[PDB]
Parts: sequence; C-alpha cells; structure tokens
Amino acid sequence: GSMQSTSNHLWLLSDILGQGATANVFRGRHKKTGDLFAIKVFNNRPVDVQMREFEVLKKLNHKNIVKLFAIEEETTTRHKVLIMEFCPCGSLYTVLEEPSNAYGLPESEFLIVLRDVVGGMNHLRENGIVHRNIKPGNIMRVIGEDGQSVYKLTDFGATVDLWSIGVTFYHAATGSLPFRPFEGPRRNKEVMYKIITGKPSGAISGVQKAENGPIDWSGDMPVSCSLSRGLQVLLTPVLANILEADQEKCWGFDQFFAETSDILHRMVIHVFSLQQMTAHKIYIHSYNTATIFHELVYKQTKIISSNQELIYEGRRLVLEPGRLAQHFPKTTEENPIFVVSREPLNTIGLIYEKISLPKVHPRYDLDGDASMAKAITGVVCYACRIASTLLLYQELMRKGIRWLIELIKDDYNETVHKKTEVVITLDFCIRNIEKTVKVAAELGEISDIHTKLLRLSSSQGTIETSLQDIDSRLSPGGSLADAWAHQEGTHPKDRNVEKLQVLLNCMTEIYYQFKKDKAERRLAYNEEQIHKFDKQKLYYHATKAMTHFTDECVKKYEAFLNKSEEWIRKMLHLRKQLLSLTNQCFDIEEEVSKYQEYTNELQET
Amino acid sequence: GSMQSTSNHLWLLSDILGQGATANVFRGRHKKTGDLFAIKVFNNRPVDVQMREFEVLKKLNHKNIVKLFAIEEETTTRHKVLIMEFCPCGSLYTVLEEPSNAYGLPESEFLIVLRDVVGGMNHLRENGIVHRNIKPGNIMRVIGEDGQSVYKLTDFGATVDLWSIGVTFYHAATGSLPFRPFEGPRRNKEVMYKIITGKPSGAISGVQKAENGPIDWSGDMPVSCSLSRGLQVLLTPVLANILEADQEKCWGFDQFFAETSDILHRMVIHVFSLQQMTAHKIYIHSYNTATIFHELVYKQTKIISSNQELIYEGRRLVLEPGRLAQHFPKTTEENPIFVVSREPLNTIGLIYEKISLPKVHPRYDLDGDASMAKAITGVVCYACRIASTLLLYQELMRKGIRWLIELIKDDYNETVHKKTEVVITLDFCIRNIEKTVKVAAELGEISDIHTKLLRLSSSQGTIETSLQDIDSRLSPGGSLADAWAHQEGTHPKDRNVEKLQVLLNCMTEIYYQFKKDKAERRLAYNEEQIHKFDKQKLYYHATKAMTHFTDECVKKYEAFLNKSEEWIRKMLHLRKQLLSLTNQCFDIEEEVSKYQEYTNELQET
Ligand SMILES: O=C(NCCCNc1nc(Nc2cccc(NC(=O)N3CCCC3)c2)ncc1I)c1cccs1
Ligand SMILES: O=C(NCCCNc1nc(Nc2cccc(NC(=O)N3CCCC3)c2)ncc1I)c1cccs1
Ligand SMILES: [Cl-]
Ligand SMILES: [Cl-]
Ligand SMILES: [Hg+2]
Ligand SMILES: [Hg+2]
Ligand SMILES: [Hg+2]
Ligand SMILES: [Hg+2]
Ligand SMILES: [Hg+2]
Ligand SMILES: [Hg+2]
Ligand SMILES: [Hg+2]
Ligand SMILES: [Hg+2]
Ligand SMILES: [Hg+2]
Ligand SMILES: [Hg+2]
Repeated sequence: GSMQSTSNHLWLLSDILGQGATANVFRGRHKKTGDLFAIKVFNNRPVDVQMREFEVLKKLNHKNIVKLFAIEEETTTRHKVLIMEFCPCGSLYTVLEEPSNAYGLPESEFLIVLRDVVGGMNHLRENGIVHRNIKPGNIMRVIGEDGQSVYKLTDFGATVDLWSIGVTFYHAATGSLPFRPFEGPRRNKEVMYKIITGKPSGAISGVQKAENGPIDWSGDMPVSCSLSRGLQVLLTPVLANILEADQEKCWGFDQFFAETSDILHRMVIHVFSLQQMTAHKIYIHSYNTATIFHELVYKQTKIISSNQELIYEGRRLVLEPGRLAQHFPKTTEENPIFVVSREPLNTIGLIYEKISLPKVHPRYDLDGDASMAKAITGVVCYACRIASTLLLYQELMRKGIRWLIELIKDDYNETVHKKTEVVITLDFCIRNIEKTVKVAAELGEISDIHTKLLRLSSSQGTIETSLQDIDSRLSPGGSLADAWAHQEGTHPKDRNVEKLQVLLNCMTEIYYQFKKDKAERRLAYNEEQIHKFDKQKLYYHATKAMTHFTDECVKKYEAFLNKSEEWIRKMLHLRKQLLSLTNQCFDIEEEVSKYQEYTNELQET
Repeated sequence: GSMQSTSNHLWLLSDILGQGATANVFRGRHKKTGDLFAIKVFNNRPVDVQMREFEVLKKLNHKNIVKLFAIEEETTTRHKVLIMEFCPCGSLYTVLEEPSNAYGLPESEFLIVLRDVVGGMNHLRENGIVHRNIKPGNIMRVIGEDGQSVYKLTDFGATVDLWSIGVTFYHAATGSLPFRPFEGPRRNKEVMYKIITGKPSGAISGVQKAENGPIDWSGDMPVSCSLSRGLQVLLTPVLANILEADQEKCWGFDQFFAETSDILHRMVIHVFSLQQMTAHKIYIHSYNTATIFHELVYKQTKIISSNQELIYEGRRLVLEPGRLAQHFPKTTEENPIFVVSREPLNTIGLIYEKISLPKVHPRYDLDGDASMAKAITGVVCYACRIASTLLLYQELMRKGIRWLIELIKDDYNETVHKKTEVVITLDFCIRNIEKTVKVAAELGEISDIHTKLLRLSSSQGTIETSLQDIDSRLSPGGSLADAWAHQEGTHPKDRNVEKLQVLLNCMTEIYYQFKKDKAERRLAYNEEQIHKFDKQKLYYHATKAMTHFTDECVKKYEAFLNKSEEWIRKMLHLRKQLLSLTNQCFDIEEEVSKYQEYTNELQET
C-alpha cells in the first residue's frame, strides 16, 4: 500500500478519482492540516512557458470553476502535480448514474446545472479561455452551504463547444443521449456520423430502434422527461438552435447567453388546471404582467384569459391585469393556484410513458448485470415518481374541489342575499299599494300596476324553489357531493409510494453492490452465488412493484379520474343554472326599481 | 477468516450481531437459498427436556416476536445453535444511538414501539411466558413492507417486568435513563439503589446533578422530550404507576393493557392555538364527541368551549357538538385546525430547552471522544429540530392570520349586506310618510313618527363612517396589515434548516467514523492525526451552527413573535368594535320593524 507525496501533500494511489492519458487524479490530504484536496499528477513544451501559464490560471477565482490552489513537484520524480479543490460528491456523471435520475434530473436540480455551467463558461470567455471538451465527466458537484448543489467546471486543456454542451443538457434532461445508433455510438461510429450530419434542422434527437433500422427523429422532449411543460417549451428552442449541423446557422454565444439568462431569470408559478386535471409550472419574469400570465396559462391550458377563474387557499383570487408577478401569493407544487373555466374542457389527467421491465439476461456477466441493474432500477424510480405524482394530482383535485364548492356556496349566499334585498323593496311597494288604496280609470290603472307587479312575485316563487334545488344539490346528500373522491382513488394513508420505496431500496442496494462486484473483476465461489441470488431477487422485487403499481396505484387512479370527469360535468351545469338564476334576480330588480317611483299625479292649485 | 457452519447454514465469525455469556449471535446465510438469517450459537439440563421446550417456541407465530425457524447442530461440535429471523436494522438501542434520537424518538416512531412491545408482551402472557429482562437491546427493529418500523421481541430465557419496560419507555421518550446517579448507574450502584427505593411515589425520574449531590425528582417529562403535550399527559400516569417502589401498589397487567390500548386506539387531531402561538395534538377516541374535543382543547389551551372559534382551510369550521371524531376533516401538523378566541390570551410561543455544547476534552481518547461526538451531535439535531419547529410555527401563524382576516372580511361583508337590507326598508317607510303626507293632532303625531325615525337614519350615518373605518383598517395600508409577517421572522427560502443540516451531516459522518475508530482499538500514526483533526472540526462545525442558530433563527423568530403579540391585540379590539357595530344594526332593524306597520286608524261606517 505505497503512496506518493509532495512537500505539502500525500495520497494513496488506491484512492484514485480520475484517470487520463496525460495524468491521473487522486484524493489526498494536506500534510499540515489534514484537509482533503484533489491531486492531479502528470507522468509526462519548454519549462517556463508553463510557469507563466500556471500563474494566470491561479488567478481564476469563480464559483463555477474548481479552484486551483497550488502547483507542486512530486518527491520521487520531478514531474509536475496539481493541487486542486476536491469535490466529495463527484461529477454530473456520478449523479446521472443514479437510477432516480435515469430519466433526467429533477427540474429544480437541472436548473442549478444550467445556471452553474453557463456562469463557468462565460467566466472562461470573459478571460479568453476555451474548454474544448465540456462533458458530464468534466462537471463536478459539491454541496453548497445551503444544501443546494453547486456545479464547478474542471479538466480544460466557440460553436464546437455548444454541441457538447447541448448533448450534455439533453442527457441531463432525459437521462439519455440525444443521438443513439443501435447498441451504442462507439459500437456504431459510422451510423452516428450519418445521424449527426444527416440530422434534419430543428431536430433535437435521433434514435435507431432496430439494428440497421431507421432513425426516429423528434423535436420534442420524451414524455419520461421530468421537466415541466413550461420549461420544455423554453428549453427546446435553445437545443434545436445549438444542435444545428451547418455551423453557418449556428446561434452564437451572446444570443445563447441572453436566451438562457432569460430562462434563469424567470420565476415559477405553480398552477393546477382543475378541469383538465393537469399541473403546470408557469415560467414568468418578475416584471411581466398578469395579462401576460393569463396568456401563458392559455398556452398550457388553452383557456382564454376571459375564461380564467382563479382560486387560492380556499378563496377566489382576483388579479389586477397589471399586477407584477413578484407580488403574487407564494405557491408550491403542493400549494398551487387553481384554474377553472365556465366552458367545457376535455379531462386530460397525467400523461406519462408506459415503460415495461427489460428482460434479465440469465448469463452471469459482471459488466452486463451491473448495466442491467441500473436500467431495471431506473424504471421503478420512474414508476415511483409517477405514483407520487398521481397521488399529488388526486390530493390536489380533492382539495380544489372542496374549495370550489365553498366558493359556489359563497356565490349562492351572495345571490340569496340579493333576492332578500329585492323581495323587501318589492313587498313594501306592493303592500303600499293596498294600504294607499284603502284610503274608474284610476282603478283601471292600478290593477295593471298590481297584476303586472304580482307577476314579479309569482316569478320569484319560481326562483325560490329553484335555488332551494341548487342548495339541495350542494348539500351532503346532494348530487354534487364530495364523498366519492374519498371513496375513489388512493390516499396518503395507503402508503403506496412507501410500499414501493421499500422495494426500490432493496433493489438499489443490490444495484450498488453489483456496481461494486463489477469493479472487482472476479468473485470467490460464495460471492459468485450471492450475485446470482441477488440477481434473481432483483427481478422478483421489480415484478412485485410493477404489479402493485399497475393493479393498485394506476387502476384506482383511473377510476377516480373517470368519476371526476362526470362530476365536473355536473358542476358546470349547476353554475350555468345558477348564473341564469342570478341574472333573473338582476332583471327583476331593475323592473321593480321603476315601479317604485311610479308615483305620478297632477293637482289643482 | 474461518467460519463455522451447519448442514443448512454457514456464517463468518467476524459477522457477529450479539454476544452473551451463554451464547453468541452471528449473521449467516441459508446454504441453499443464500437468505440472511440470525444464527444463535450455544457453546454450553437433560437433552430431551429441551427437545420438548423447543417445540412450543417453534409454534409461536406473532408479528412482534422474532421468528424462530429451526434448531440445528453445528458441524464441528454438537453444541446446539438457533436459526432465527435476522433483523437488518438492528435494535431499539441502535436507534437510540442516533443523535437525532438523543432527546427521544419522534412521536410517530415512539407509538410504533409502544404498540409492538405491548402486543409482544401480551402474546407471551397469553401463552404463559415471562420475559425476565426486557430492554432496548432485546428489542429489534425491522422495516415493514409499508416503510414503517415493526418492532419484534427476542432473547427471553409479572410486575418486575413492568419496571424494565418503564425505564425503556422513559429512555425511548427522552433519549435518557430516568434514574441517573452522577457519572453512571454502574459507577454508582449504591447511589442508584437509594434512588430507586427512596423514590417518592408518583415520581418518574431522579437525577443527581453534582457528585454526592442531591436528586432532582420530577413527575413531568423534560422540555426536550419531543412527544406532544397531549401524549405526555396520557403517558405520564402510566409510568408513574408502573415505576412504583412498593410492589403492594403496583398496577398490574390487565389495567396496564387497558390504559395503553386506550392510548393506542386514540387518533390525533392537529390543532394550532393562534393567540398562544402553540401547536397541539389532541388525542381523542373515534367515538368521543366534539363536546369532549372542546374540553380536550381547553385542557391544553385554557380556552373554554364557548370561546373556541374554529378555522380550517381558510374558512370557519362549525362542529355539531355530537359529531364524532372519525368524521372530522383530515389534519396534519402542517394542516391543523386553527383555534381563536374573542377573549385576550397571553402569547406563549414555542417552549424549548436551552442547551449549550458540552466541552470537548482535548485528551485523545477513543472511548471518550466517541461518547462526546454523540452528545455534541445530539444537541445540534435538537437545535435543528427546534429550528424546524420555529419555522413551522411562523409559517402556520402567517397562514392562519391570512385566513382570519378573510373570515372577518366575510363577517364585514355579511354585516354590510344587513345594513343595506335595513336601509332599504327604512327608506321605503320614511319616503312613504312624505308621499302619503302630501295626500293638528295628526301632524303633531306624524312629526314624532318622523323625527324619531330620522334619528335612526342619523344613527346609521354614525355606523357607516365607522364601518368604512374598519374597512380602512382591513385594507393593505390598514393598521391591521399582513405585510409585517413577511418582513419579520424567517421563511423557507432562507434555507436555515438546510444550512444547519449541512453542518449536521459533516458532524454526523465524523461521529460515525469515531464510532468506527473506537471499535478498532488503536490507530496508525496517520489515522491518529486525522482523528485529532476531525475532533477539532467537530467543535468548529458545532460552534458555527449554534451561532447561526441563536443569531439568525431564534433572534428573527422572537422579533416576529413580539410583533404578533401586539398585532393580535389590535385584531381583538377590531372584532369587539365590529361586534358592537353588528349588534347596533340588529337593534336598529327591530326598532324599524315596529314602525313599519305603525299604521293605525279608525273610520266611520
Ligand atoms: O477526470 C478528470 N478530471 C475530473 C475528475 C477528477 N477531478 C476531481 N475529482 C473530484 N472528485 C471526485 C471525482 C470522482 C469521483 C468522486 N466521488 C465519487 O465517485 N463518489 C463519492 C462517494 C460516492 C462516490 C469525486 N474532485 C476534484 C477534482 I479536480 C481528469 C482526467 C484526466 C485529467 S483530469
Ligand atoms: O443480543 C442478543 N440478542 C438480540 C440481538 C442479536 N439477535 C439478533 N440480531 C439481529 N440483528 C442485528 C443485531 C445487532 C445489530 C444489527 N445491525 C446493526 O448494528 N446495524 C445495521 C447496519 C447499521 C448497523 C442487527 N437480528 C436478529 C437477531 I435473533 C443476545 C445475546 C445473548 C444471547 S441473545
Ligand atoms: Cl481535473
Ligand atoms: Cl436473540
Ligand atoms: Hg455526496
Ligand atoms: Hg425515483
Ligand atoms: Hg419516487
Ligand atoms: Hg314606494
Ligand atoms: Hg436488498
Ligand atoms: Hg436499516
Ligand atoms: Hg435532528
Ligand atoms: Hg432536524
Ligand atoms: Hg310601510
Ligand atoms: Hg465531514
């Protein structure tokens, strides 16, 4: 267990972090403090041409650049080593190897990557440096003091740069590479070049699904992408315009910097479309107006501004058109603004990818098994993520529905008040006919003023019985009852996700062990069997979860969804009937407000 | 690396799980399946007296009992070994060694322990077995298929049993033993016996704070206990009555079983006292009434039933007195029922223990350092837990306040409607005087009917200007504005807990490493220094957090609290003024409803 060293540092050779053709990178410590540092060792241009170039890099001080502290000579050989900032978490590759990131990073995490990569790039540019090969392996992750990832660039030895940035982001967004010959790019270097050159403009992906088969191009992100629609719509054009073949038509940096900053500077407002059963993230600038917001909601919901009715924390939200977004109420995915419309809409629900388990190859193979373990574990994470979202959609629906009924009831109580505000006036100016009567053209005139008036009271008896009928429907036994939502679908107390997470955790441990078993080239007899046992356990665990997922989570969800679609239908019919009833109270009120002063007479002297 | 074995199982001797004077327990595998099992090996009563006793235990099938599968003979010696259910998570001791449990288990986790221990005990009793020594080391934890802990009893070879159960529960509830001589019970066996025998009845703890110093007795749980007040009030009497010295006065099992089942059968309703700034868990039976609920709230809040005003999801909650608790709205700690009162109450806020860091002993000592690492890490977890709760209290306050203003506004709109419901009637029966007038005891009579009536309209001008004044205070610029709550205290976006958690995680890793360093009796030169380095890092991390905790989390919280206390004061004054104004509209309404038919005259023929 020998180790090399320098005056200030030392490191086991076993503790290697990275290996390149030019150099190796190990994890060592400062001899005097014990502090962890990354050691970059060159095993090996004239000597002082380098002493100069070392100084300028030493000057680089930036958040999204791995810090170069010092340059030392190893002790046994004089070859140059680099003492660099150690990143305990690893790299973006490490992250992307996580099964829970098998279908892309969470949106929140993705945004940190975007931010930090871009800031690092610009700093390089601001100093004239070019990073010929950006890639997930170049991008280190560290935990910031606030618990948030901070990403930092390393290993740099400009349109060409935009390409590898593009591939990385697609990879980061989806967990997969955008350009995939069958089996592998390496396996099919030739198929890959045709794909990249023959890529039609605007396209962001190209997939060969069969051997020597055609390429499925797409301008859209896969369904399995976790990024919100709001973001996909913004992200997509950037990729399309930096993944352009003819460099004649490339976008350029300043434009690139502007378009990404415009995204990064946007805040997110969480919106839930109650009639479509769809959650939405609205990406909007602080200084954009509510008018623009409504337009943005329409783009994702197809609800025109005039039809957009807003609900927040159990009550209506009325936005001044020109109200800036930074002054809006605080929202989360869990606490969104609900949108409803008085116009019928198709109930969509959650759209997700139907993904089945890959087959498990019985042939014992350390490299194959570890690769397989990742894929099968990745699906369940996705399945677990979908299960969570389905529940969220149901929980939000249930909350929103509860709130809307109370809102309608407010309207109902508002209108009942109005009726009782015009009954009173009407009664007084009719009971004041008779009282004044008991004080034949006159009588011929008054009967009209009476009969016609008595028709209004008669018209209100027809309203009264109809409101009581709406009240009847809003009551617990009413046909618009809430009870069903708690009888249908799934609830937190079912703990289906936790039930799935237990299975995922057993599977994830085995995956990591298989990952370990791979690095050790050969197993002992016993360890060989255990690998084969746990291989079978993997499939058993995956099969149980999927059965549970489809039979329990999805099935009960679709039943809840079908009941909602019809229940919505009822709600819309009621509001329309109430509105008609509301307007009649207004029509009556103004007809009564003319016969109130219908006091006309002319008198002698 | 030799290993023993039997026909069906084998196990490394290095992989030991437990060690007793009679036997050792190792973790092994089934030879044919590879499945993990606990192996209990006896190194060593007549032979078949045992073959019989083995069969009855083999029959025991229970959820809270570790399963005994089979009994085999080791291969090299014929001494008897036991194949038992392996519990991957470990024991309650393991759990209690976690720094985040240094001050007791989370309430939810504690309840699973209570449930599972009791069910296991009863099963033993139901079969006549006695478990002479229950203890945290006897109690194994496994993850249930729903992600919830399942606890299972093992290693059994009845008032006396209630004692060790009692100590365990106090230990589980607080993270500490109830009876503690200075330094240690073992260290002071003699001081301990005096404490246990000389313990005054009713007491649940006894602590010697100085060497040869007195004992601080307590009948209450420590402030640092995480259990809700609702539970403490229920748990305390059980402990007091099973920690009784004179076994003459012990409680007995049937009573014990009844009292605990009565607790376990209770559901929890989350309540937040908005005026006291205190969260509460109400432990109530499904079949108990709202009447009883209100009584239960009074016990924790001192708000009498009549004064209890309920709010849920932004709107008033009106409970039928006899409404059963199982039909109540769903609550969480995050989504509680808010309680308010029209009567002044002292603002309490969160009550927690002020705990400072222990001193770190510079003397390198593997046993001492590991013990110290736990304590100092335990405090920060507690500090982290308090930070989270303080934020929760602030977030809930902010939400509740937002809701209450809207509720008052509903009242305000309800009353404005009423005014406009009695103005209309009043106007009609006054404008109908004049209109009827233009058709001297009579005139002498009417002026009264006019003047007195005109006083009511004059009285309503005084109301109108006063309501507009209340409206003025409820508006954004109003003196009862919300804005301050977002300017004061702390918010989720500050990420103070996450900032603290980062520090806690660095500290926790070192603790676990120190725990590892202890087990290995001696360190190499390098490993020796690193232990000393990380020892210093521990203190540095702890000091930074505490500074951040006191200066940032607590300080801003207390400012928010002080502003709330005064803001509440304003709110109460307004509701009282509104009520007075509301009642005047009622007083006026009935005085106007008498002069409406004040139409009296007698006529010839
Ligand atoms: O590849 C290269 N350069 C960039 C990479 C090497 N450089 C650094 N690497 C780290 N850190 C690091 C790296 C890898 C893995 C990990 N961590 C893990 O894998 N973990 C963590 C426990 C979970 C597993 C951490 N820090 C600072 C630096 I500078 C090069 C190749 C050739 C020349 S340069
Ligand atoms: O002490 C005794 N009897 C009860 C205890 C031994 N019996 C069992 N013990 C386990 N499991 C187990 C135990 C200890 C530790 C752990 N796990 C850990 O420490 N972990 C997990 C990784 C985190 C660290 C698991 N299962 C099943 C059984 I039966 C006895 C002493 C003498 C006679 S009997
Ligand atoms: Cl590097
Ligand atoms: Cl045991
Ligand atoms: Hg990490
Ligand atoms: Hg996942
Ligand atoms: Hg998940
Ligand atoms: Hg009139
Ligand atoms: Hg596992
Ligand atoms: Hg565990
Ligand atoms: Hg904690
Ligand atoms: Hg915490
Ligand atoms: Hg009248
Ligand atoms: Hg650490």
